Amino acid sequence: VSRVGSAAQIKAMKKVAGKLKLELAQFAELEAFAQFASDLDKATQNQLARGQRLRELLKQPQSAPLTVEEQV
Amino acid sequence: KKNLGRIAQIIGPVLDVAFPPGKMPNIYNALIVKGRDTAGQPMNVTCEVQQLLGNNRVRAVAMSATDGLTRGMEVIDTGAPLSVPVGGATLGRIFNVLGEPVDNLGPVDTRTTSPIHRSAPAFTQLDTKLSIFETGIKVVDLLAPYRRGGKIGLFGGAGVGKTVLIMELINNIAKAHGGVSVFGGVGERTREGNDLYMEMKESGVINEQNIAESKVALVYGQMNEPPGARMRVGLTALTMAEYFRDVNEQDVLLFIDNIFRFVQAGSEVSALLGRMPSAVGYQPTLSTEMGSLQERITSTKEGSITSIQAVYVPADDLTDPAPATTFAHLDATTVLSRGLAAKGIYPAVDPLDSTSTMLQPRIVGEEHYEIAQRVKETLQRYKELQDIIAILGLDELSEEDRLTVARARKIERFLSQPFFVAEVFTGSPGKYVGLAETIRGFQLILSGELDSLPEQAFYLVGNIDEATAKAMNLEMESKL
Amino acid sequence: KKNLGRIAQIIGPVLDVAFPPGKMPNIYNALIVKGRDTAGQPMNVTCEVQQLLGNNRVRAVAMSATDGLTRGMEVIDTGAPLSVPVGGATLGRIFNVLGEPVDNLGPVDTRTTSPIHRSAPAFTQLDTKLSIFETGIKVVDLLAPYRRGGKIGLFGGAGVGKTVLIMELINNIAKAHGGVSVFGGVGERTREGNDLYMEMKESGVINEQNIAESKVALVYGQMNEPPGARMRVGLTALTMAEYFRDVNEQDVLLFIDNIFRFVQAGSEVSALLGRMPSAVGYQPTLSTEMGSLQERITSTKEGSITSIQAVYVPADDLTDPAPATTFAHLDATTVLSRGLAAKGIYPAVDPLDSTSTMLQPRIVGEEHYEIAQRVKETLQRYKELQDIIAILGLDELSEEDRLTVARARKIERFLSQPFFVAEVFTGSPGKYVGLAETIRGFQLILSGELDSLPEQAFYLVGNIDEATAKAMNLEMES
Amino acid sequence: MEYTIVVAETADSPATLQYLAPYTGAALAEYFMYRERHTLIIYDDLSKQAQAYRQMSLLLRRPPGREAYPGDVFYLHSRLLERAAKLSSLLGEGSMTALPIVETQAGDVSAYIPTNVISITDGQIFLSADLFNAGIRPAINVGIS
Amino acid sequence: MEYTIVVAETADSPATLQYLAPYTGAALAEYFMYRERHTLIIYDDLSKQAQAYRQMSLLLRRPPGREAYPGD
Amino acid sequence: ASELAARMTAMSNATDNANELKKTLSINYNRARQAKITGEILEIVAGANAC
Ligand SMILES: Nc1ncnc2c1ncn2[C@@H]1O[C@H](COP(=O)(O)OP(=O)(O)O)[C@@H](O)[C@H]1O
Ligand SMILES: Nc1ncnc2c1ncn2[C@@H]1O[C@H](COP(=O)(O)OP(=O)(O)O)[C@@H](O)[C@H]1O
Ligand SMILES: [Mg+2]
Ligand SMILES: [Mg+2]
Repeated sequence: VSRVGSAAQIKAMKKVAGKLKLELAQFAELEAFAQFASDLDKATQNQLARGQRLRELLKQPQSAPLTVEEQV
Repeated sequence: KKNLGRIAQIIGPVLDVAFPPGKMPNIYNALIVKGRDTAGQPMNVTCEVQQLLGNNRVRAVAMSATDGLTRGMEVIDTGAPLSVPVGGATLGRIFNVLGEPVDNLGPVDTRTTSPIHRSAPAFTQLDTKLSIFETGIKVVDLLAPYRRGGKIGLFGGAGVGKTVLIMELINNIAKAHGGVSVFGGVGERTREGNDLYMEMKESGVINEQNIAESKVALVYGQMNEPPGARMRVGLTALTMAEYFRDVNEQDVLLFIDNIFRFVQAGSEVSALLGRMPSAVGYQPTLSTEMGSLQERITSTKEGSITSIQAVYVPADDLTDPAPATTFAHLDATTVLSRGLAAKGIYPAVDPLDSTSTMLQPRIVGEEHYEIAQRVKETLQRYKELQDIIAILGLDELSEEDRLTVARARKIERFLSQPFFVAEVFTGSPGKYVGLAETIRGFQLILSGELDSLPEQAFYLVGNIDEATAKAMNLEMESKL
Repeated sequence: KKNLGRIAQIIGPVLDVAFPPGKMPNIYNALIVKGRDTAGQPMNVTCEVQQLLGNNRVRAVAMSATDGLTRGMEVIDTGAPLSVPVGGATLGRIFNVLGEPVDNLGPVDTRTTSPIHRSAPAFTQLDTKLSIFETGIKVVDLLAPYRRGGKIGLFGGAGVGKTVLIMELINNIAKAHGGVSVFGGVGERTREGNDLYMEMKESGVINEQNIAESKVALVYGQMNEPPGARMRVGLTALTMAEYFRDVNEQDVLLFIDNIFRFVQAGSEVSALLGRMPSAVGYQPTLSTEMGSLQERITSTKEGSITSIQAVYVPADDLTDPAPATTFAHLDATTVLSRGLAAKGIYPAVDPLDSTSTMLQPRIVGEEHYEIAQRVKETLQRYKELQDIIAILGLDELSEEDRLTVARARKIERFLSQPFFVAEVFTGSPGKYVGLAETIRGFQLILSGELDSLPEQAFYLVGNIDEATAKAMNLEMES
Repeated sequence: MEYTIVVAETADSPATLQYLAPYTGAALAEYFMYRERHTLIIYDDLSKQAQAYRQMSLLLRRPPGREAYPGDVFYLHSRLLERAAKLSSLLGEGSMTALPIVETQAGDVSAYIPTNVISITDGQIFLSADLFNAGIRPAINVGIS
Repeated sequence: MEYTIVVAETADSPATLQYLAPYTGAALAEYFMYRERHTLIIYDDLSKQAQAYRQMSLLLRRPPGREAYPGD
Repeated sequence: ASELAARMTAMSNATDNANELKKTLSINYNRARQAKITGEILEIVAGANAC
């Protein structure tokens, strides 16, 4: 949780990552629910694809920081 | 100020003050200690009598920081409890525990004061009217409608959304509220106290050009305060909110954030007052303290106080005696879930545990009531099934149970709502939702006329017209 | 002309000793009670000042049995803390807590003595060199590599293998060690100290003749000892270790089994001192008593102590404060499991709960670090699947999750290893496994080139070649 | 009963005599150990000595720990069981095999009193209740012992 | 280290100095906060500040609370 | 009939694994239940003496 939110960001990050917190939180609900169905439709199967690409954005090696340019 | 005392002990926030043998302060009087600061100048530090101890000495809890005080300093007794300035001169102003103005403007006119300790109104004076007010929130207006003149709790652990919900009620209600609002900040963040002050100004409720044409009084007792101050912040704020009720005869909003910190600050000083601990490390006077404060907050025949107060639930444990004492005093408990906030469903109101005494067909009608039951029956049915769909899957369900699962997926998303105050968290603009728009929307999810839309169409929408128009964008971008 | 005390009180091993008003002993100074028995007069009741009480009275803790002490015996203040012989005279010798030889040999040369209460080395005098340290063990060399010159913990409850694993780290390392090893026995079986004293002599380490060329000093305060003695055993062994670091400037190994019993004894006498206990009945001074031992262990720019400690974990509860206060001091923690020891996998090391500072690619290498990750990613995924396969079984898992279950079921058995020390339990000979053998043995399971072999081929074999040769006999014998 | 001493306390007996009696029976067994004989001591419920010493020290108003047992609970049973030893030939080679008996509650080996004695004892013989109810007497769980 | 202060209290130190190490660091940070600079402060282990304060208050014989931590 | 008896075999093994699970969850609950009460009173009896 960040209790300041997108006020602690620049305008560029707020335009891009302004909804990324609640999209991954809602994806992680439906990825755990997608293991419970055998044959699932494409509008779920698209969002399971986009959600697993948004998780791969967020991984970093130690002490190799990304500049805010590289982050946007 | 004829009684002079001397400090006998300083252990933490608690003092022991010794007095002449015949003349002693009564309990809850305000002892003003003639302390001195780091320069040697005279500095007044106010304390409050808790108990007479015998051998002509009292035990007092300080309302300021006790570091710098000395055994042997003069303590005067004012002969009265903490008098706090009340009235129209306290509108748009920020106060201490002691009624002193914090907000770096002029002195407050103290011609009308009221002591912070008084009794609750009698049983004769209580009013009987059961009215509902509209909040703009879909879970609240459907499943826990708020009582006008009533006492409302917001329960939840740290980070589920009690503060963003109470800032949204201030946005929706206090602008169109007829009378005075009073915010009592009890034991919270000074950033969030400062954050609220700016919010009042941009909404025009502090009214910084013409002060006391405003409609709010702010009292702050934040986390950096000693526990003596935190016990009485609730009392000071309520002494202000009871003047506008009793004397000015008008309906009052009393927002308290946080009423747990009233209970916690008593727990920090109870063992130093000499009391054996009760269960869970709490003072043995937990329910009498909660009771003393809560009973005062009531609507009478002269005026009305609608208290909307957050209650912190430590470790998400609702069986803790500080939330468990609070539930009996309220007219609508809005329990906030961390399971729903970890999903990103905001406001994270657990609809199966959030309830109201106003959800009766004699009060809201039978159209609201029959759909508020069918929503709670659908979400209870889905709560029972999450175990066996985890083990055995969705394919083992009947087509009746796959249907009530699929609607409870869509109800739970549609209970979520973008807030005006949560635009820096949702990333999308907020929505005020009426009750008729709420009733119309849940009648469509339950009937089955919206079974074709995806489940993400109902996420963070205001209206049911916004859920379908979001579903048209999700069908177009599926092609793109 | 030392000041003379009288005993005022005897409460267990805690004595209150009345002194004249002009002269009081300082805190941590040793007191010698005159003592008396049926036959003779033993001055062997040494005390140690803990608290100054007032009314010209101290509170001391005894290092021996207080049976036979009378209120009103003469007490001699030594004027210094508890001193212990240190140097080459301590090599090959078993000591008391008091620095006194137990091994029925000649008296020690007490020309060089040293107090057991010393401040830690300064912040300036530390060294920051992060060398890896090889033990010959597959769980240890791969997934939690040990710090050459740093604190190391072995966590686990009763009967899981902390003592057998610590006897493997003596066996693989202390003979190959170029310096002196020091063993500290704190609250253990006196039988286990008898076996170690024979294992040292049979391995040629403590030679019977020419005992001053032995390179092991043993210090024992065991289970039978009073709780004031068992507080100060670890400080007696540590004082002797930090002589060789500071003055002889050698690399020292410091095995301490058990440092939980150091805490538990400091909890028992803290009840007798009248202190208000902390959580779970423990002493309030727990993090300071524990940190006073562990901050004297760290390596300096002269020498280097490597300490391997066994930390007993009560009731299999790593959230207990005495295991929990130990974790902050350690460079590598090797948590042993009971659920793995109930299966018979030995050493019963939990491969995911065992951690290390060292497992970083600038220290271990990039080939070692990318495979220690892939073992732990495999065993984490199989850890998450054991609620699905607990009820439904393996039959409902997908094609990928069954392949991760199949490889992680083979990783867990190749993590186990026969020990030299455990050849009297099982009869099978132990195997030293080098790290070059360990990295290539887990390269083969994760690349999948040994997926055709049975899972029991990987159980209790040294190399991956022995897993191949065992896989033949399970496939050959019909 | 031509080579056996029975040291008997009952449940009706006070807590100090139940705390005392294993030290009595061990000192009877040390009279023969140091006189070159071999000896076998059995303690039936070391579990019930631990609860009698717990009774004593909670009445003494001593601060307890896990399961309200005091801190001296490990040192209670390790004064007792470290007296069991095969002596050297310089003393005459007496021995004392100690077989303490510890009762568990539903097989809780992680309980405080079974886990203290397992850390003192050289081995353990798990008698399991699934085997005793199935008529597999003696109910010795071989794989865990 | 060109822009960093390190305040260090190791576990060999008494509990009063571990209790005061964050207040030693924060008074340094408030020196720069009030001279128009921006400051970052990391307290590596607040949980260990509370355990040092639990030790001090239990040897002062103050009445304890949950997990024997004092009320304050 | 082979499908419906493979399922009957699977639901037999699942309901007996869930029986073995429910037993050790009832034992591990009672350990945590009793340790909670013992730890709760020892905080209260410590506070009752400390005043
Ligand atoms: N209505 C909401 N919409 C979006 N996010 C929210 C909402 N309510 C709470 N949150 C998230 O929860 C965080 C903390 O909630 P807060 O109101 O501070 O609760 P508490 O007072 O219990 O800590 C907020 O910073 C925000 O990230
Ligand atoms: N590598 C091993 N192989 C076989 N058995 C082992 C091994 N390690 C430990 N054990 C068994 O565990 C028992 C107890 O181990 P021990 O080292 O006494 O545990 P702890 O140090 O926790 O008391 C040993 O007696 C032995 O039977
Ligand atoms: Mg809050
Ligand atoms: Mg052991």
